[PDB]
Amino acid sequence: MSSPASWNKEDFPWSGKVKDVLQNVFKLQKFRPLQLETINVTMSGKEVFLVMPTGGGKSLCYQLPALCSDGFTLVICPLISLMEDQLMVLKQLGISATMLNASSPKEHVKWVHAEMVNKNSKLKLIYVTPEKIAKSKMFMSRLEKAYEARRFTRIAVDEVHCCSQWGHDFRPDYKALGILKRQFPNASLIGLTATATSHVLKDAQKILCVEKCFTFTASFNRPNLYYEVRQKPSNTEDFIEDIVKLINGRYKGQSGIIYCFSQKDSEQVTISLQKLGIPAGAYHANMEPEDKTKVHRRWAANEIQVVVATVAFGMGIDKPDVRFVIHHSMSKSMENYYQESGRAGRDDMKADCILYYGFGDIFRISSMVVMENVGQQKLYEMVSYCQNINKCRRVLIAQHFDEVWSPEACNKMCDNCCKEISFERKNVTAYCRDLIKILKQAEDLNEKLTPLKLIDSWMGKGASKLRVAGLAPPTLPREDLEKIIAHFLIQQYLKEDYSFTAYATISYLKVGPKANLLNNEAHVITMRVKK
Amino acid sequence: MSSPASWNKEDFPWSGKVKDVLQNVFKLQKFRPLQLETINVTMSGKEVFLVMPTGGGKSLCYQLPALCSDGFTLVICPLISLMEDQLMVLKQLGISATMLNASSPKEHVKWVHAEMVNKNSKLKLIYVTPEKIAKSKMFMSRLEKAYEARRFTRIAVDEVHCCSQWGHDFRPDYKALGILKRQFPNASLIGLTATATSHVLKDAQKILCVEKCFTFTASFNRPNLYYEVRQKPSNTEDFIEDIVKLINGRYKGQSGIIYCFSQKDSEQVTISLQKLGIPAGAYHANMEPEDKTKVHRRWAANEIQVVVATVAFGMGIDKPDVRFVIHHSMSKSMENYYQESGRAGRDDMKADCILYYGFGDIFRISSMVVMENVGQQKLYEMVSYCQNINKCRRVLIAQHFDEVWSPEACNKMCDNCCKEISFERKNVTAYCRDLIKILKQAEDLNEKLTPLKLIDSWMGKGASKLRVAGLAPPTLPREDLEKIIAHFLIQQYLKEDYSFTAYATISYLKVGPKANLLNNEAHVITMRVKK
DNA sequence: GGATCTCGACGCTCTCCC
DNA sequence: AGAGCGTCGAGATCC
Ligand SMILES: Nc1ncnc2c1ncn2[C@@H]1O[C@H](COP(=O)(O)OP(=O)(O)O)[C@@H](O)[C@H]1O
Ligand SMILES: Nc1ncnc2c1ncn2[C@@H]1O[C@H](COP(=O)(O)OP(=O)(O)O)[C@@H](O)[C@H]1O
Ligand SMILES: [K+]
Ligand SMILES: [K+]
Ligand SMILES: [K+]
Ligand SMILES: [K+]
Ligand SMILES: [K+]
Ligand SMILES: [K+]
Ligand SMILES: [K+]
Ligand SMILES: [Mg+2]
Ligand SMILES: [Mg+2]
Ligand SMILES: [Zn+2]
Ligand SMILES: [Zn+2]
Repeated sequence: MSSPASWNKEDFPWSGKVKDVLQNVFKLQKFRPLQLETINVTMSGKEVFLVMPTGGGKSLCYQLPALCSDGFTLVICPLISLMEDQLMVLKQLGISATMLNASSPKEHVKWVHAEMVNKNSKLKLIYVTPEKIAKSKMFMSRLEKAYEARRFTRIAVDEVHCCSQWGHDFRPDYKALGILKRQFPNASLIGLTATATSHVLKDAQKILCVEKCFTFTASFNRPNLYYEVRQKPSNTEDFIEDIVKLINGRYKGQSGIIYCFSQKDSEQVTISLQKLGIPAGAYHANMEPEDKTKVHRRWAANEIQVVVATVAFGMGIDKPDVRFVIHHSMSKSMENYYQESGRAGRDDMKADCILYYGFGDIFRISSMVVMENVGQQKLYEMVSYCQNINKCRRVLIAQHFDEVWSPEACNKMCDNCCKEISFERKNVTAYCRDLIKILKQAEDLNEKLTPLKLIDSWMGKGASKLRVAGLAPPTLPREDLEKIIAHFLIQQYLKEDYSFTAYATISYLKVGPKANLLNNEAHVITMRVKK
Repeated sequence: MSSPASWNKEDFPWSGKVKDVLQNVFKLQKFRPLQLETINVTMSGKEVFLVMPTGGGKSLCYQLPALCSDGFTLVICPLISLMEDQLMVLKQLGISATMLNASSPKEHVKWVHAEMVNKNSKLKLIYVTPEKIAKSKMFMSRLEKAYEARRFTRIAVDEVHCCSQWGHDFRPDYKALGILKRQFPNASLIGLTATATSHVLKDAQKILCVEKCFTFTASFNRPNLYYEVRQKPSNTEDFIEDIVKLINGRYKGQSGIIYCFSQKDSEQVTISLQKLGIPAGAYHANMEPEDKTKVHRRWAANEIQVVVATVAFGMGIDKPDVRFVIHHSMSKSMENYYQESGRAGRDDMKADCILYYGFGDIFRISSMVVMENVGQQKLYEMVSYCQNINKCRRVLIAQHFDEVWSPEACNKMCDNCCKEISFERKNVTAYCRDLIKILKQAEDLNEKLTPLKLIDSWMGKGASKLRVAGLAPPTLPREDLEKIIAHFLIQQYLKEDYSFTAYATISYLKVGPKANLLNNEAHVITMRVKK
């Protein structure tokens, strides 16, 4: 909500030191957007909140000032693997930093305690969990004693959106960080986040007891990324063959990421690509630091070409020259797909974001997110993105980023913008009636229909007992019928029915709520068909 | 082959009449190469043999002299279809000509007989079968009467290669044709042919008793023709879709020819092209004269865009502005492909020769040509042409016309010459060992394998009984495997085994004779692939 | 008559998250 | 336990 352009100077007393720590210590060349302004706000002793996408370079905005200020910097991070992620790079660069989780032994805990009060303990960044602030009586004590000794000067809050309710990813410990700025007022506070709306940001400002605060948000639009949606072949081996052909065609030798829904799927793709001559490796977030360094250094040294990652996992893979991100299966939500695909083309040059749309993936993910009360809705948003053939994909993604998406032209940088066929709207009402006929007949016979059984009964296949008498199967291929059934699902003419078995959660199809709209013979249902 | 440059007039006693008949009677502008010289040797009262490709314009070389001399010219034609074709061309032009076969009615025979001795008879060309000469005494008597009356002066023997028992199909009746030059020595004889085969050319000089005569042959190389080979999709509808796409992309509005292997194939192809918006028309040599005129007037007036014909013996389509000849299936032989594709670009301008190579076409045609003792070898030459991706197609075709093909540079007039692909010899011996393992096991389980069954067992598909225990299916697509199997068949590492059923001939695959060449470890089977 | 493609019925496999 | 997949037998179509 603030204008960072006024802070994009280098004439501050600290700008020389900042530039060198960036070039000779951090081994970087020039600042990414909003980094210099955020750093300049922090070095001036003011609080600042930075909203910036994952993989953008948010961490530097507090790591570099910690090396330009005196003493140490406290970093509130909620999860331990994420900490170790930062710590690896931190003292791989030669920056003495440390960690405090619940499970650290007494040796290290007392060493850290003595180092906070030490005068040239070379330590510059202490990462701690919010429980260490909320539920540790005297961690606060020597925090205050280091403050009085001018050693405690900066606070960095990761995932600041976790402070506010009417928000998601709420960690309750985040209430108690309001003590920090209350007890440490001269210490400058910086909060960083990638998923935050201003309505939540202001609540977090109130919660942290930071009223006057700058708010910089980055342009989430990445014009160098090309968004594309491709059909997912039902055969897994044909799918891997198509992936290998695409990689060898467009991205021969270029580094890339392949996102899979499951860990089994990612291991699966790693070995399959390896057998077909594409050097690949797997990466896991709940990983040992060392094998993280292993997969990372094999990727950087181009020893392997493609990194196979899991959806809610990646969280630390960071390569500037990622030329393509292939989604082996669609993501749980549109925001998740944005943050996942966006890790590509961090060098601001052209990169491709390919997504493979599979009919069965819809119901796998739907069956997986049943416990999330909004999982199905966000998944249907993703499915509607995959089904859309006319709108520019950048606009579709922008629909979920109203506050952080600059209204910029796509410049023919997505498959729909380049697709030079205009479309026409087919009346699909007959197909909906036929599907409802099938579903009601299966309901009468006490039979539950999986999407596959519904499709087969529609095509005159599957169990003869489940077929409606005299229903002529449509003249369209399986894929088109799948898109039609998906469309009916989104418009809620059909609805999902989850059944919980001892082994897994199965998703059947049932007549939807809006189906009664068909009682109107004048009711028309329209779809947009390729030419 | 004689030197025709000395016969390149314009100063002969008949050159005025020749030019007048060419421009005012035949409505032509300029002589095609070797037309002038041949007509001149004929008008000087000498015998001549003309070798010119199908569609070159050979008929004029005997039609024009008959219109400059007095009386009529006898034309020996083996088949009735070519007779009706020439009768069309002559009757439209207002040139009175007639034909007399065994199946001609009584009064028509009487009419021709009375017309021969008639002095004021407007008849200029009498087409007859060699049986009319061999097995008709009354016809020979009328020929004698006309010869002595100075009305019969010229003899034209079409498809003269039929005299020889070495050329393409030999007619026994043609053996008797040697009586003509024996009974009418002052009558000038011209023999026409498209298959040069100079052994055959010395023959039927022997048979016709014309051994001392001029023999002109044309340059078979057509530099304006671009030779290309494309892949035939296994699905027939994708096949027709590709044909429509090619025509609408490259050849909007241009006249074209589509050669099909089977009659029903050509019919189907017309109907499917019409359904897709390409005005098409079918043509068969054994057609009524009226509908042949129908199809030709629809083609000339651009009322139909493409003409689909089956590869029979007797395709007189003969249109000057044929911009593309697409072979829906490969041809039985290389010479056949040349003669068929050569109908393109008769105006000496650029024209395309598209060839659709299908794996199953090999075995249709091999099953069809089992009685021709050399049919399989020539079909394999065709297959070797289709498989070749490096050598210039012009050189490959010219290898079969060594005496009549001038060694001229292609100048990027074929698909392989224009592509700038570097090539690499891949070792494929392991694939041959695997295939031989499969076929040998199928012999062990005492079963015969069709090409489809062998390729399926190679890919781990089809009947489990026919699968090799430990054979891993190759990582290449099915079509690449079709390419490998075709290469092994051509090189005789595999062989065909025909089985005769009550309604068709099946083609199975068995271990080939050269397979034993693998006893040596140093034996390598290389295949040239893109790099 | 045999290959080739469908249908259908029976046995078998597997059970998708971070 | 249920859904889905692979495999084989029986029927239909074609030459
Ligand atoms: N100014 C910059 N120039 C070049 N690379 C940068 C810059 N800032 C950050 N990076 C790189 O981006 C990668 C990911 O940044 P990170 O700090 O993880 O951002 P976030 O915390 O938003 O995920 C890091 O490996 C870092 O080396
Ligand atoms: N000199 C020429 N100029 C223009 N067209 C010609 C010439 N000679 C022949 N043609 C045309 O070529 C077509 C086919 O020739 P044709 O006599 O059938 O040769 P062939 O007997 O070798 O098939 C004829 O329709 C004719 O009109
Ligand atoms: K300022
Ligand atoms: K692209
Ligand atoms: K061309
Ligand atoms: K040549
Ligand atoms: K095949
Ligand atoms: K066959
Ligand atoms: K079926
Ligand atoms: Mg981040
Ligand atoms: Mg001819
Ligand atoms: Zn766009
Ligand atoms: Zn060439």
